[PDB]
Amino acid sequence: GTFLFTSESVGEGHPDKICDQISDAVLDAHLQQDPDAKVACETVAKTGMILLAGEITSRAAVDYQKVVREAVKHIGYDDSSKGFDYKTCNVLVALEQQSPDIAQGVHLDRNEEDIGAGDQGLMFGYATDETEECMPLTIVLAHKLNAKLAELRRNGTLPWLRPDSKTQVTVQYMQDRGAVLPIRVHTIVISVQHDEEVCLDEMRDALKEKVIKAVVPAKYLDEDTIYHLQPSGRFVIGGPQGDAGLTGAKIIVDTYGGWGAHGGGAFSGKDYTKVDRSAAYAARWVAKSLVKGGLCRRVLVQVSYAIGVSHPLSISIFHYGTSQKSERELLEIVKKNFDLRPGVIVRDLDLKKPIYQRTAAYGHFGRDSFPWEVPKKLKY
Amino acid sequence: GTFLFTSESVGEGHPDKICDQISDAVLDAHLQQDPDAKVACETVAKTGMILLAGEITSRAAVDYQKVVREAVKHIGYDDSSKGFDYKTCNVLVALEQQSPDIAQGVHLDRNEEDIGAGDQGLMFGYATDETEECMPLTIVLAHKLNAKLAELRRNGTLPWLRPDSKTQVTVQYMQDRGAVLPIRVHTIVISVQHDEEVCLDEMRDALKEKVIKAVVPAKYLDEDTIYHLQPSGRFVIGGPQGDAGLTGAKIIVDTYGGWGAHGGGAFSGKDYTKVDRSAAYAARWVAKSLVKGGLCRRVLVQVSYAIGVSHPLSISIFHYGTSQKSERELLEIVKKNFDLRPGVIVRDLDLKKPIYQRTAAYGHFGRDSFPWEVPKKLKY
Amino acid sequence: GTFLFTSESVGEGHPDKICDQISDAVLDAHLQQDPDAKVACETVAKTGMILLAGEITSRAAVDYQKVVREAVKHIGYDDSSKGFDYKTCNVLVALEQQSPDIAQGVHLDRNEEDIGAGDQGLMFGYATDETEECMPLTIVLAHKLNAKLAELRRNGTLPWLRPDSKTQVTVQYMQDRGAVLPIRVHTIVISVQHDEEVCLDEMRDALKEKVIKAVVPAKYLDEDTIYHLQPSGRFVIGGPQGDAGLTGAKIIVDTYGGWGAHGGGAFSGKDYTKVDRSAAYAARWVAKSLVKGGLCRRVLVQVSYAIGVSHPLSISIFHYGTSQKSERELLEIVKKNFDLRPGVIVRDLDLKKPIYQRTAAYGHFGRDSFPWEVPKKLKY
Amino acid sequence: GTFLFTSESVGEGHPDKICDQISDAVLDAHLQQDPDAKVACETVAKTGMILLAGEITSRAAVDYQKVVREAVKHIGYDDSSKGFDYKTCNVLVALEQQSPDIAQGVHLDRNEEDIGAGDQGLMFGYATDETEECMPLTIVLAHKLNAKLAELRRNGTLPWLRPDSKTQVTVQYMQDRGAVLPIRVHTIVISVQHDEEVCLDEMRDALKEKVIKAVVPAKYLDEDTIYHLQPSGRFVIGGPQGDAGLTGAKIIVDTYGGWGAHGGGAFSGKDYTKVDRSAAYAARWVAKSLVKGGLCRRVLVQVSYAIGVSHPLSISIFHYGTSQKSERELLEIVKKNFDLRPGVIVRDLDLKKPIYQRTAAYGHFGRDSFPWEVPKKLKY
Ligand SMILES: Nc1ncnc2c1ncn2[C@@H]1O[C@H](CO)[C@@H](O)[C@H]1O
Ligand SMILES: Nc1ncnc2c1ncn2[C@@H]1O[C@H](CO)[C@@H](O)[C@H]1O
Ligand SMILES: Nc1ncnc2c1ncn2[C@@H]1O[C@H](CO)[C@@H](O)[C@H]1O
Ligand SMILES: Nc1ncnc2c1ncn2[C@@H]1O[C@H](CO)[C@@H](O)[C@H]1O
Ligand SMILES: [K+]
Ligand SMILES: [K+]
Ligand SMILES: [K+]
Ligand SMILES: [K+]
Ligand SMILES: [Mg+2]
Ligand SMILES: [Mg+2]
Ligand SMILES: [Mg+2]
Ligand SMILES: [Mg+2]
Ligand SMILES: [Mg+2]
Ligand SMILES: [Mg+2]
Ligand SMILES: [Mg+2]
Ligand SMILES: [Mg+2]
Repeated sequence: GTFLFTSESVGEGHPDKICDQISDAVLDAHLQQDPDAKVACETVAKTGMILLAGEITSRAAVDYQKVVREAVKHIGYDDSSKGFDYKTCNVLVALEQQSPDIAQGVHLDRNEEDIGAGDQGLMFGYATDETEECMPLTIVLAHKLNAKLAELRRNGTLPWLRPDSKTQVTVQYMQDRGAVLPIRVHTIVISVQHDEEVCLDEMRDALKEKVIKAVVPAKYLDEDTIYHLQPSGRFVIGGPQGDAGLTGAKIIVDTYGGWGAHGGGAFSGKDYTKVDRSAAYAARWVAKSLVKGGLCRRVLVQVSYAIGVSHPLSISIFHYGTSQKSERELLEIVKKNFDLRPGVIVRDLDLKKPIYQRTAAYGHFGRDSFPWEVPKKLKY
Repeated sequence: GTFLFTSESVGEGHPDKICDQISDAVLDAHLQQDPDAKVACETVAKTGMILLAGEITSRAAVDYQKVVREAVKHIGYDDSSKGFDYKTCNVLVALEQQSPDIAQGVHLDRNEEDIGAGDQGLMFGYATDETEECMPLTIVLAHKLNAKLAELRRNGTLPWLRPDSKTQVTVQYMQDRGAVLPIRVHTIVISVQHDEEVCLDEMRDALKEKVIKAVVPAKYLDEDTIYHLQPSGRFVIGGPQGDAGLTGAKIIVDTYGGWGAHGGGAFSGKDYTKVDRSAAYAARWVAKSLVKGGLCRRVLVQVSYAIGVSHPLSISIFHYGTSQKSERELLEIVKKNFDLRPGVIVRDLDLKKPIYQRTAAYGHFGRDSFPWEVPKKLKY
Repeated sequence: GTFLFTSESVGEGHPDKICDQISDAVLDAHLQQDPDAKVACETVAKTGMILLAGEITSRAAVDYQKVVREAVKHIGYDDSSKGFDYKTCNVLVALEQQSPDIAQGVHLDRNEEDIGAGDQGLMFGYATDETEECMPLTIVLAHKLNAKLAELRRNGTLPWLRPDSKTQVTVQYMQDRGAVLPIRVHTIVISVQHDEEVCLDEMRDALKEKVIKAVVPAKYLDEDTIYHLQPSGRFVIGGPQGDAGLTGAKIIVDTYGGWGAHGGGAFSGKDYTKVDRSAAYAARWVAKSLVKGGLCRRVLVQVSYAIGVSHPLSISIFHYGTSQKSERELLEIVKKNFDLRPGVIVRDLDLKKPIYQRTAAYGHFGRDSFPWEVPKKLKY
Repeated sequence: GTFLFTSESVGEGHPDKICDQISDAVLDAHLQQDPDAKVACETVAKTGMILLAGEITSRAAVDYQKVVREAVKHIGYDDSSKGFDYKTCNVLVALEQQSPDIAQGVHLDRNEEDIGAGDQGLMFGYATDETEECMPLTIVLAHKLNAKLAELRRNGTLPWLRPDSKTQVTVQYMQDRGAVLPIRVHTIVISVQHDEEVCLDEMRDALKEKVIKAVVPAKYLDEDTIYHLQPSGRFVIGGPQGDAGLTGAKIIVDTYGGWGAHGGGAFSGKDYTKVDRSAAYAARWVAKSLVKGGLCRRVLVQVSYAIGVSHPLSISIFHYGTSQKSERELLEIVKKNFDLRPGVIVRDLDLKKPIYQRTAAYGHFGRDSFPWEVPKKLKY
């Protein structure tokens, strides 16, 4: 009656995550001066290069060189010895205004509450009572392992560490009436970029004793836990030099780690009129509100939109059998309590605030009491 | 006892799909001369620009200008009036060899069968008996609507059509003992790029009569079906001019349309040593083999890997209650019948063959009897 | 006692000249809002691509997409059939602020009159009484042949013409006491981009009858004049698709066509603190003032600078024996009448005015009564 | 009876010279495998970026990443502390085949001796007996000052030096019957990039004692010589980070330092069919042959071409009055002794040999006994 499930996470210096952070740094910079900026900023990273590509219509005056370079500095890529340096990399910009055809279809001449969805699409929200963060344990652990790497790099404990890292956690679970109950960590993978001087045994020892043991509750570890620590044997070349980065290339890391579902919409570099972002945030908020309200233990919420249309086209609720209420009753509760138009979500979740760079590593969900992580008290 | 579910698809000229097709055109070109080419080719598209970024180690001599431009020609972007032209766009290349640290960790000096996974990661396979293609109806319909658009453009029936299109289908379902049974199409969205001369009513009439009616079985349509046809009102600007494209930005379109799950791994531009591609293909093959073998009606398969390690770290099977066999029994059957090392999958699925461009629109699954769509006869 | 001399010119759509015009369009846009903008804008052109590279510190808010695209529209590249289209090309920007090390060395905290030269360098000015424009006949004719091409393209007389063109004129001269006296046109070359429909004989006939005969005074043409008209035989591919363009790649076309001398400094995309521009303009002004003042018939002026130093390091005057005054006397006259500090030249020549795009085809000298073409009355 | 004249030179790490060296490295790499490669490679450099733009048709298999990066390594940009690093910069490639319209006009189906000029244009050759190298003293000194900088950097004498440098020398001359006779160095400018630790007085002292005194014969220096050493006061930011680089942006540095004349044709990145290179080299060879043959002391040679035509359109010889022979007699001698078709020059000067990178700093003329610097014995 047990099953395995695996999730992964990446660190701040993973090339895809560099792009997500830069795109959201660019978005925040616009929003700081123009709360109504229309932003759709993709970032591409390869050896020595940050390229911004996409569409921005805004009143803000933004110094892209500064914004990009400060983001890469925060990540820690500050010397050619590390494979990338904010001081001396190439920053190229291919940014145009938003298509006027889109603008006229979505928001021009509309009352804010009634703005159309910025695109079509489908979005899911998920919550699970298995952790206090209402998130899968597999992904929560994976994220914390990367955060611990960054901490130890930054505080000088493990000065051989670089910014690019990946982690993966397999948990063995049992189920109870459709809820899931973690039993033990089955397998942990950690790969992290490193300097030329440190040997593999020192790294593997440090990853076990200073990272894994510092993060994973000991009740979940036993003698049969499998560790794959620096399994490649060598990871000196890293960041964009080792592997190309794109914005929106970590959508599963950003969300639920393989649990629930995903509609395909990336978050980073988009203002609230992009329902890929605002409706996914709202959907998480719905799902979390249902669980923390005691109406279910686990729940998946789907919504979907058409470009130019303000109201969702479909809402669906799946409770995995973890409620005494029917799924149709939960749907009636959601419909009574939430207004999932983007022009209303923006007010409920304060989505014109320039806090997006903070979302762009370690997952958008399950941390920091962002507005979509504060449950709505439900009337029913 | 009914529920709604929504999936989307995009056409060949959607800017993300242009990138996926180009990346796979580049991969095929390498594989045509060097079956063992190591390829990790991302493509970025914006107004007038195709950029290739990533890592390729190969013996092939490839003319990137020709390969890229022929792919964009096939898609149909051949004049500045359409917003993009293969004859005159910019093709920029930022391609390096594969990192030697990766190469030494994964494949150098290894027997082919025992090559390590090209990366860590998690991958799901899904199959459902609701259609002959073993795919969700929502996504199958969405894909066929885009294919019909392309057909009508190409044959000159609707010469006002351009290549960039999106579709979305919401089906109303009932469930039966964990299987799903489609009842009716609830909502259809179609947005498609068009010329400056055609009016909106002509387009909406054509989308209803020549596209939707030609594709959706009439038993699924009724008087309450909701149509959102060119809901933006105007879509003259399109392709990379309207919206930036990236490779791997359509991973849900490429797979199961929101059903099942996704581990986050994009397919296009990667050779078989990238388990994001090979293991996802194998997982689909497993799932399809279970359903077509009559062991379940619906099934989700997870596998996961570590870089440099040949065997999967975890396998999990979820049958939604649609089998008399336990999930653990299905897992024992999968373990008996499949070898999910990448160096074995490559032989079973013939993944050195240059057929990848064909996968890169209209979904990787549910069509054309690709090798991963031919069920394995199971011993148990 | 005769000699041949050859000069060339290029048209507005020659890829190097596209870059010069774009760089000066960018400069003008800055100067329109911030008269003290520091601008060093290089432009690179290839198939489908305009890249801006360089350094700009300015208070202006400039829409590079608009500025670039409007410049390419003015040139006439507006359809993929012509090989380039302002509507749909890629505009990439790699622009940073001026180096603070340069800024502190040249202008920060300085009184305007005493700003240092923006760089080291040498610059020449030249004037010759052989034409009313005080320019060599060879280059004046070459420029007018390109201007006539553009006129006939624009007015629809020769609608098969495209924007990319080159011309070259060889004149046979005699000398008189160091002045030069044109006798006849020896050879004319014209190459111009064209459509796919027009045949070579129609083009060659039109180039002779509608272009050459319309431009070159008939006294200079005879039966032995050699014509090389579309000598390549085919010129359908042109503009940046046929040949890469760079700013500052037409410095001889921009100046004296091989006569006099050149110190190596390009003009386009630079504000007045760049002495490559301001001192060359001043030097032309000196040379023209000497000739129109009747102090010589032909004259070459050299000046040179060091970065951060306001006054020139060297001034030299060479009159080819065409004055009764010694060269040292002409030098004393120049020193009495001109102040060749950049912070003074800017006032004399009004070099903060946004008129630079107009300079960037058909030569910077010998036309339009620009301020450096209005002779200073000399005191001596 | 004296006059001043100024020339400049730049060092190997000047951003324009980086581009010239890279373009010629790319050319050499092609020529190493395919002696008939058609190459027209421009290079653009800015912070963190090397872009190759242009046209190459060749049978060679060239690894642009290696070729570019090895060239930047040779120059000395190997750490982010220096502002640029060959290990980690971005190398972008926008290279297409040669235009088929050009190819058919110039060389396809032609006997090699009779290939047409690769373009129209004018080119000058110059030689002067004032130095053993037959070059102006002003430019020879400027080049040697940069070479001494590189030597002292490379051998560790002045380890605070970086690769980017500029120099400028003003010589006071007298004339003798049209020959020029250097008397003294009037002014020297040196600007060189440096580390953050060295103070200005140490630099200025070293530039005087270790560079200028090591290079300039003491007979040319006196107490009135003016020195402008690090005149900006600070030059820590340098290379492509301080200033954009382009190929062909140092054409006066590459040739005669302001003496003689220039037709506008850049050398680097072009195979011999580009007469900008081959005919300029031949013209230098003619001029040097005239002087070393004792037919004049100083001489300027002009030639010019039309695209597709093998023979020059015009030849002109100007001896400044430094011969007893008339200019027309020298012209008859040149015509008797030289064949200035590009398909013949290639044989005389061995221009398919991959030695071009060596030409791309410190001037193309006056050094190393390149074939165009070995005088032809003249028959007359
Ligand atoms: N040598 C290596 N060993 C393990 N992981 C690596 C290595 N190089 C890169 N990676 C990580 O895996 C991803 C894909 O190659 C990169 O973004 C990086 O985070
Ligand atoms: N004006 C429009 N109306 C509807 N869809 C559009 C429009 N412009 C672009 N799109 C589609 O939506 C996506 C996101 O803007 C694009 O890739 C494109 O396919
Ligand atoms: N086929 C051709 N015939 C003549 N001139 C050309 C041709 N193609 C390009 N050119 C011109 O010559 C230059 C160098 O190839 C280009 O900028 C262009 O102006
Ligand atoms: N701070 C400086 N001082 C002097 N010369 C410089 C400085 N920065 C750059 N340069 C040189 O002058 C050129 C133009 O700015 C550059 O290529 C570089 O060689
Ligand atoms: K990648
Ligand atoms: K996008
Ligand atoms: K060129
Ligand atoms: K520059
Ligand atoms: Mg990735
Ligand atoms: Mg989407
Ligand atoms: Mg997209
Ligand atoms: Mg992955
Ligand atoms: Mg040119
Ligand atoms: Mg200069
Ligand atoms: Mg320069
Ligand atoms: Mg030329």
